[PDB]
Amino acid sequence: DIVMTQSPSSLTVTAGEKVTMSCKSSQSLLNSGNQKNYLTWYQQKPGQPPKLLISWASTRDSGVPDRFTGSGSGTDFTLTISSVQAEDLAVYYCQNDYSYPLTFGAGTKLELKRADAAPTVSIFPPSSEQLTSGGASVVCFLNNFYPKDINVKWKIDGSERQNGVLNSWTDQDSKDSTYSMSSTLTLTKDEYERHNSYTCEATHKTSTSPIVKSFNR
Amino acid sequence: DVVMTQTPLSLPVSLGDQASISCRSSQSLVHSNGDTYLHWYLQKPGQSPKLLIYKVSNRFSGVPDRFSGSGSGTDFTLKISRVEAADLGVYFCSQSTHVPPFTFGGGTKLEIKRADAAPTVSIFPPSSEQLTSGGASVVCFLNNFYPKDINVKWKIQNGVLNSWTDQDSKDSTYSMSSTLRHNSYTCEATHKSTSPIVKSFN
Amino acid sequence: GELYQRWEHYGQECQKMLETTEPPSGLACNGSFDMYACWNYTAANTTARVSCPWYLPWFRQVSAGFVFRQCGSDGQWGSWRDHTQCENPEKNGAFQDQTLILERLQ
Amino acid sequence: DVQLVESGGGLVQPGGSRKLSCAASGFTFSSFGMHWVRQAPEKGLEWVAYISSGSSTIYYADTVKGRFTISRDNPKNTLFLQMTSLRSEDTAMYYCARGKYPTWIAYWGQGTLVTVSAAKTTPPSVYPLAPGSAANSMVTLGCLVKGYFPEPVTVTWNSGSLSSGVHTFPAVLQSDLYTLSSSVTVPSSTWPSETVTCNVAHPASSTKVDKKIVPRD
Amino acid sequence: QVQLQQPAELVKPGASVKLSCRASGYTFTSNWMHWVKQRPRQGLEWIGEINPSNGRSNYNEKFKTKATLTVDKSSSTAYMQLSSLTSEDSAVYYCARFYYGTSWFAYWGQGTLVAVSAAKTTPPSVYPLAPSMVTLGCLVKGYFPEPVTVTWNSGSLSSGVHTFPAVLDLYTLSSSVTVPSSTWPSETVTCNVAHPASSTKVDKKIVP
Repeated sequence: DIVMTQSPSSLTVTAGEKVTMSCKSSQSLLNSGNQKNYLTWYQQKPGQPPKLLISWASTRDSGVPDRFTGSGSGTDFTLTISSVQAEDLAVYYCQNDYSYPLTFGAGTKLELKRADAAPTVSIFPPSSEQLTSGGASVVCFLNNFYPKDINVKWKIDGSERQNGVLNSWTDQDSKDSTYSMSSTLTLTKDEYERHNSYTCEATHKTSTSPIVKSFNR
Repeated sequence: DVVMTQTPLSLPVSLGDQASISCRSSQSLVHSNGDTYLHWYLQKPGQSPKLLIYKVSNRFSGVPDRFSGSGSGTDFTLKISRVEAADLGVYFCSQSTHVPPFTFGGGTKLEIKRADAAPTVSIFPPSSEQLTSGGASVVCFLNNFYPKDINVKWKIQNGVLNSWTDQDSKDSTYSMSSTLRHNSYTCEATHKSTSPIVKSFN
Repeated sequence: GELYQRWEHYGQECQKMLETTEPPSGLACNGSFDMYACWNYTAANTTARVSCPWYLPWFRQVSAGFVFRQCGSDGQWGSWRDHTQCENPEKNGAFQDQTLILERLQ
Repeated sequence: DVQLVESGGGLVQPGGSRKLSCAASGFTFSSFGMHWVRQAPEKGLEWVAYISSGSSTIYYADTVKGRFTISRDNPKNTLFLQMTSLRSEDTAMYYCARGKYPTWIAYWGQGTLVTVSAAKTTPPSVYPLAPGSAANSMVTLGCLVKGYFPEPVTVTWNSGSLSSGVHTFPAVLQSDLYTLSSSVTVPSSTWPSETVTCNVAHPASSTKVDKKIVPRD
Repeated sequence: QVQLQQPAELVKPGASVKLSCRASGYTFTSNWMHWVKQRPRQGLEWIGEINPSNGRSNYNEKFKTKATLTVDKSSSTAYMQLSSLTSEDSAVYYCARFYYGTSWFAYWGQGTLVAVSAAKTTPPSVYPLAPSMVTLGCLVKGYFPEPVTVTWNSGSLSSGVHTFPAVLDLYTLSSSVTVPSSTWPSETVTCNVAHPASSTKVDKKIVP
């Protein structure tokens, strides 16, 4: 089986810069007959199917912009993206199209770098529908921040709460290159009604004093 | 369809000369390729045609260099640099540019030219055996005339059948047969002698 | 010594083409591999035409030549062909073993 | 337009069988070879099987041969994939793919998710998440989807008419139950002056629900 | 090593006949099979072609109702059939076929002579044709079918001999010989006819 090795596996650029990513095959993909290289480049945005980019190493499909350029021959191939847009945030796969089985590479994930953005923090008490149903969940939204790393701290009446907390980060936004994470504090409805103050504190490198959002009921 | 006409119909020669034959089509034979699809065939007496030249000037497998083709558009020619004994026969030109149908030329007999000769005409009444069974057949023999352009004429056109001999291998001449109350019967022969040669019985 | 390798590669590249090609809407001669050349989908009443097959041992000497095959006025291929351009530059002589093998691939 | 729509995914018990279908349109299906390509959660693409237009050429990947069977119904423009003896490592998004010369794989379907697990299908509980009694120019609303299995769920806002400024966080998996939430940021001019509705669909349990975000009493 | 083998053929007027063309030396389904009508001493006429693989035949617009092209793939033989045969059908019918990858007929069969007549094997009634040099003859008429071999004095008279081709229901040919007047009738001259089809042998000495 033909093995495809893509490097680098991860990559971070600012918007508008030229980027290059490699893709090497364990055996040659050039058919000496037609002198074609049977390599195919794919683009897969988060949450979407893969999209055809380049066929035969260098031939762009219809609709693919001029920014995407494939080159190389034999066993070494390169996909060049000049003037990277925020919408180019995706994972780029190269595929062996020479013989069966058809094999893909691990994929080069293109990440984007932008200016630092502070999180927009909004906390939500458990809804009346959830309390009536018998549950209690406290949700904290940390939207449109950058860099990616961020810590959330839950406190109940001044005491930090750790158990019952589950975090979840978005993929990078394809229009403003920001990140978002959600913090959900799950307690029993009894446990929730025996306390009054609930705060989720977002500490982010954009500040030293955290961003605090609180409510009371 | 494309009409292929050749000239001459009978082109004569003899051994060692340079002969050449022309073929002409009603249309141009230059296909969209840029190539021309005219072919030459030689049919020896009693055999099938044999491909001599394809695509105007390309020689087929095992054809001597003496055969050479030329021409363009509507006129084409086939040259035999030195006529041997194997080159005698009927030469056909054919086109495959505008098909169907595949069309051939009328053909041309390559022959030996010698010194012009006069016919030797003879007349024969019916034989007594024919009259015994109830049949009559008067026969004229116009033998060893040359070349073959001869015409028969009878004085008693109805019921006349003619048959022609190929060019004799020995003397390069032509013979011909003509077979079919009254008293005097006559066959009449006019050859390229100013007056007809007359043979008759009574 | 073994150039049969190239003819099978040439044929399956043609079969791959037929499996990843949308055929023309209308009346056309189907693309196929006549064991000699890979023919594209060709409109009717049109002389189809592709380059000389690259499996030929004398391919580069005639890499600029072309094969011809007339598509009928009905979507079926006619008998009229022209491989003369892609023939061996020096026909009879060596190349027997493959001139011989290619004669079987007719 | 070339369109490939897969179906048949969902939860399958370990060792069980499941047949996938791929509806094709926009091209002559009887003239194209067909592919199945899988992708495990947050992994690379893996080619599965291939079958020609005439079904006379069939290839399988080594990790699938003997268990899976690819077939097609050209008069009905349907691609099939019969799975048997499924294991957890078969959990993947399954795509059907068409080619376009000079490449074997050009057009991808949206994919259908297949989860191989011993857990049971559970419908979700959906809750509105309105802001508390404390307020700028933009107001963030939420929608909590709790305790469902298996993946996925599709969350939209106002039936898709409101898509900009929407974050759907990936679901976290606790004790064999998924939980996620979705964020939408609208200007204070629209909400609550005009309606904002959260649409949640869980095709595994045939769950379709609409939750309107009402200001807290 | 391409070979196309064809049978002469004798038919009745108003009846149909079918002419065989067996192929050998090549894959028979890989090449079309053409058919050409010819009356020697005239031109060639292309009838039509047949693709052996599927049976698709296209004809010339002068030979449709007359000709029907068939194919037997098991024996690798192509045929070609005429119905309601006439006198205009007495001709030689070749089966031809292009050189591979070409459009010019590089291979031919030797043709099948078709003769249309309702007659059975009839022996010839030969007759004497008695009048510096004198010309004698023998009138070989009313025979069927071809051929007829004619000699003079068992082959001793070879020079000055003209045997004319026959014509048609029955065939009729003439044979002439030219001998010196010093020779005849002092010496004996005899024409020897032989019709192999009817096991016939006739000697007819010419008498003044």
